Amino acid sequence: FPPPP
Amino acid sequence: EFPPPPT
Amino acid sequence: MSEQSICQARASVMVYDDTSKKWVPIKFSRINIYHNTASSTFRVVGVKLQDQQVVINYSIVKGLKYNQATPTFHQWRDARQVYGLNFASKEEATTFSNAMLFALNIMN
Amino acid sequence: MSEQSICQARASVMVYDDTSKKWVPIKFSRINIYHNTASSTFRVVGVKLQDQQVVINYSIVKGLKYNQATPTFHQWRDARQVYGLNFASKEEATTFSNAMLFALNIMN
Repeated sequence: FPPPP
Repeated sequence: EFPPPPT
Repeated sequence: MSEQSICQARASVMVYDDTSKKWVPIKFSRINIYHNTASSTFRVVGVKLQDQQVVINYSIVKGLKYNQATPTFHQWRDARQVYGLNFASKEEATTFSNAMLFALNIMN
Repeated sequence: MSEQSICQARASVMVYDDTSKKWVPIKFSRINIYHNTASSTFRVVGVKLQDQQVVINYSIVKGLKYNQATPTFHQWRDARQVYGLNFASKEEATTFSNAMLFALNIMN
């Protein structure tokens, strides 16, 4: 999972 | 098959 | 990635009640056939242009049978149930059918 | 037979661009999770409450991974791409997550 925008 | 349409 | 519409038309979506032997409403709605390029998928999505609720979200499958009963009434059998759309105009019916058949062609 | 909504919320749907390494918009939209009793199916459908175009029509699958990154930002990985929703409010985020997790529970 990537970091939230 | 498909039935008769409404009306 | 996103949903790309390939046609839009006004129709009253109904389900053929084999038991009551009658044609019954699924609940005019806006009908659109969307395509997913990122999945080569086609769907019939009907939204209640009143309260904007989705009434139908149907995947037009590989062996679907589309029938244009009348110039303003078309149907299609999946394999266990038949759907029909009472259009608002012959023109919108002509439009929706060309898309449908086209989508079905690709579907094969 | 019909599409039955089990939740509604305002959010900005975005796709994580692993290449640009950035989070990009899929195009606020109205998000709903519909359920098909006549198929025991759940879908995430995002509509542009402006021109009422569907931006997303996602099937929450059996092994999906829902992640609540922040109180107003949640994401989910299918198995080949990640989606995220920038909510309009924590409350709507709380509401959509309860449905989602619920729908996933059923999903298993």
